[PDB]
Amino acid sequence: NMSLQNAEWYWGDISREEVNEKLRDTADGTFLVRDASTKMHGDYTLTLRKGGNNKLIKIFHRDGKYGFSDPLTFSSVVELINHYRNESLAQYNPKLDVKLLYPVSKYQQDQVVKE
Amino acid sequence: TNEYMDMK
Repeated sequence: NMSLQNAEWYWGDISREEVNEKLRDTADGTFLVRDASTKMHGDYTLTLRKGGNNKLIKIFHRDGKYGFSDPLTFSSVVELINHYRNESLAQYNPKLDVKLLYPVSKYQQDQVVKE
Repeated sequence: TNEYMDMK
């Protein structure tokens, strides 16, 4: 199982403002994970695109476990994300009948052409 | 807009 830091969709310490720009005009199910703005209520923030808006979701790490809410039963952020690529988030919140479909990859680099 | 989701 791969580490969080090498995961294409993990962008570490970028701002909420930078994520806005990355998710501008993207399709539903587009997502990426970054570090939480602050420190005392969740380690990471998953941001996904739904209905032309951005939905921010705290990821908690306690006692060697990860998840969106108690009980935390995932072994890593990678395992949690991978689980919801194929499974809807609806079981947590009615507004999130959507899967994690399209990662914003830090490896996917487009080249502007110079003549 | 950005919206923080209640997951509980």
